[PDB]
Amino acid sequence: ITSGWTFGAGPALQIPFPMQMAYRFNGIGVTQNVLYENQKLIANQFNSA
Amino acid sequence: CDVVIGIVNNTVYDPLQPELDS
Repeated sequence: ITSGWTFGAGPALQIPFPMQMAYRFNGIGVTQNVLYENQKLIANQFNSA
Repeated sequence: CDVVIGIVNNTVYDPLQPELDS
């Protein structure tokens, strides 16, 4: 939750959580801009789940 | 720019602009 996947291979590096989630979204072929304008809705759904 | 949180005010360089003057 603190450093994403960086610590898996070497020394951990701090990364903001929305920044990490942007990389996760981009990893499945979606432009990273989409996440920014839906952050509140995404957080609400995640909390409910 | 009214939706994203944390944006900043900075300039963007245009490489085409210096080529137009000539």
